[PDB]
Amino acid sequence: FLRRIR
Amino acid sequence: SSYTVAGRNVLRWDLSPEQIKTRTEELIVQTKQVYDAVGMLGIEEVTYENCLQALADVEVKYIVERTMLDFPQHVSSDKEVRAASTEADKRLSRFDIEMSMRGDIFERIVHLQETCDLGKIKPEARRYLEKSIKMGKRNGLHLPEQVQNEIKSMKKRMSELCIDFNKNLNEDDTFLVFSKAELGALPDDFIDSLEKTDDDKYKITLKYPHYFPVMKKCCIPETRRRMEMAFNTRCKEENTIILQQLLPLRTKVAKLLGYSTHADFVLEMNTAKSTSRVTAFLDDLSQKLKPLGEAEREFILNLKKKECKDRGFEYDGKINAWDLYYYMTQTEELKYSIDQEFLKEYFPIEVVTEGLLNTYQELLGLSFEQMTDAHVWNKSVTLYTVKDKATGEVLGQFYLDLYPREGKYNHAACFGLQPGCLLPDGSRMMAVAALVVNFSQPVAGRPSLLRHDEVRTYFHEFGHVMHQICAQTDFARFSGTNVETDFVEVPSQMLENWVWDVDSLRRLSKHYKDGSPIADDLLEKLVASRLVNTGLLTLRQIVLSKVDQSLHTNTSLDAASEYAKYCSEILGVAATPGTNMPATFGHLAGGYDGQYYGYLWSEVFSMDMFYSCFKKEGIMNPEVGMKYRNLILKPGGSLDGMDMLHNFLKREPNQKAFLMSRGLH
Ligand SMILES: [Cl-]
Ligand code: NA
Ligand code: NA
Ligand SMILES: [Zn+2]
Ligand SMILES: [Zn+2]
Repeated sequence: FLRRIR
Repeated sequence: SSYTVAGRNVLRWDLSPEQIKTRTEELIVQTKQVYDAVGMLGIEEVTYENCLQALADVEVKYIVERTMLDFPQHVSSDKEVRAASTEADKRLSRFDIEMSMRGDIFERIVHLQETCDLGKIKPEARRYLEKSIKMGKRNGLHLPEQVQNEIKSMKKRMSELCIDFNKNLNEDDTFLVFSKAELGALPDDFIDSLEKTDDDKYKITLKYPHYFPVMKKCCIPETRRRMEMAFNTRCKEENTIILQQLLPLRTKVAKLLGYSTHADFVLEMNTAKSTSRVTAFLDDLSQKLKPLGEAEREFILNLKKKECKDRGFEYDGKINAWDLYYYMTQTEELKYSIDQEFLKEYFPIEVVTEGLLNTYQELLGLSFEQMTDAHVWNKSVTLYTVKDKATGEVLGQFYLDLYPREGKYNHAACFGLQPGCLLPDGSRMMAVAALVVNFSQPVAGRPSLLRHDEVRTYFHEFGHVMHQICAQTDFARFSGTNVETDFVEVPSQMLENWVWDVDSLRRLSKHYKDGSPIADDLLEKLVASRLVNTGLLTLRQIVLSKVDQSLHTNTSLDAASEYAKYCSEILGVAATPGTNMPATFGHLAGGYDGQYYGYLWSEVFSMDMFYSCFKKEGIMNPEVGMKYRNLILKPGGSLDGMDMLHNFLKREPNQKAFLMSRGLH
């Protein structure tokens, strides 16, 4: 799945 | 029907642990029946219908049924459901490896591409064949038997290591206890929401809605220090062991396949193409940001020295890891007059959702409708239907899962649940997506109020949702967001630009109490504050990008030491001794391995499109909006990312807009 920047 | 919605969402969210396990075995048996039938075909008997079509049909059937099994581990409030879902993911991931390495299948798709007349099949079908053969060679199916077996057993081990790595972080329940005095400067609406202990203290977890406010606003340095140590030691023991196995395994597999490093292996499937291109990109950007980082670190040190003198604290003369966000927050308030806790009063979650939906309606020609009595996995989840405004075609549905809870995925993510691809009967499957974030809950008798950074996160993830919804392809493997990894962040970061426009912000805001708008002067300051802390914020992302490249380039490297190296050399903020940030770096196990640079890489493309097209001709122009939907979102993964960019820009992209938006060049 797609994640946001950490 | 393409113009209806009933029966087109086949997802069920009421599965028991036993049903998840039973469905997993049934899915494996039935799916393997298709692959066995194709494999039994004589090599001279294969055709488009009995081979390509048969495999395409099972891929869409499998991926949809797989979703109902492997998604609940991220959202279900029942820990037994989450555990059964994780076990199904482990089992189905091993099954995926088995089927992907069938030589009989690879031999027959190769023979199909060589004998069939490619000119008489659709271009996406030709892409299906060439990508399928490429994936086979990337699985070593052109290599001897025993190296295929070695690759298979190593890939199976790696799939379980990655799943365990993220499972450990998802189920971690670390918490700390602080007194009221130890939580100084934190507002009452935050403190009055924490659980109390037997000594009238407060329990604080490591979730984002707890960790971030403490690190940004707590004036007690020891409190911030204890939180940073706990946050960057989550799963330190077990996830270091996983990394110590996973990283050498990735290298050994890439070597067997003919690549020098794992980074080279993954870069081949990205628009960046090569590791030397990534290095030059990060290194040149780091050099441009160097003066900004120095100036920002100098200002932060002056802030800390004054506060230590005012509050009577000891001053160590350095910016510790637990000081960065705290003084970055002060920089925003002092240099740009932005108080996030005051500004959130203008972003009640219903107003933000309404304006976010209206923005896509007006810009991309879509219609949104909330479904009542929707079948959802949690009571707080809502469901929406997306139609094409002009034709009434039902494009898809998306769920909104906005608030945190026990066992829910901690970060912010978009999940593709159904692909918008063709079905065996010729009709089109309705796309389905899920937006999963952890926004502030309603407290103190107020609605949920979003900070501007939460609004930007909301827009970021909704960009992914609309990419999944608007993409329509023939094959499921090219549907939705199945684009290059360093390209998939283009639609998400593109939408963020609409939270940095004065007129757009005026439409997204409304004071929760008196409904009044944000003052004009404050709106101008909010937009002008976009570049505050950009030097150290961007350098931190370069550190993460560099650590990711290094951990997949050099072999015998200590991940914690490599992180600490880049923290000092690039960011100028030392890593806290004893912490292991890479052991919490979930991207390394969530499909971003060797590809974390893709966020900054994508931002160059999204900035070029926003500046050169939307901002030049009005950021609400429906004609430019429709061109964006058709050329960037609608193709999904059926076209190369650079081809879609060229179709939209009518030229090659460049960094002028990206650099201009950073105050550089
Ligand atoms: Cl259907
Ligand atoms: Na205080
Ligand atoms: Na244009
Ligand atoms: Zn993203
Ligand atoms: Zn570039």
